[PDB]
Amino acid sequence: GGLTCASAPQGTLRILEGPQQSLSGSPLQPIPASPPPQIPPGLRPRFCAFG
Amino acid sequence: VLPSARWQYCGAPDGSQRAVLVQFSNGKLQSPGNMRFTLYENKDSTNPR
Repeated sequence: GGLTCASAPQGTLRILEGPQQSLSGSPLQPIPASPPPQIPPGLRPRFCAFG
Repeated sequence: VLPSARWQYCGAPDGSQRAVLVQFSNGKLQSPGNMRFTLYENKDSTNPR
């Protein structure tokens, strides 16, 4: 138990978690565009001129 | 990668079985000159804190 000074280390291992990327890199999934306003069907001339 | 190594977690979990790594707040060593290193620990080993 003299606890002498040992030599300098050769290198460094570093352990850390890696993320999973099987999900991302996929084609994007955007929010679907709301439709442009379309005229309602069944619009008729309700007003007829008097006389 | 060509270099590799077989892992082997040797050594039982114990206090002074851990290797000790030393820094110094005043610099790098660059020369170990007759530095008597001595590691002390508490007498009570029964409470975990």
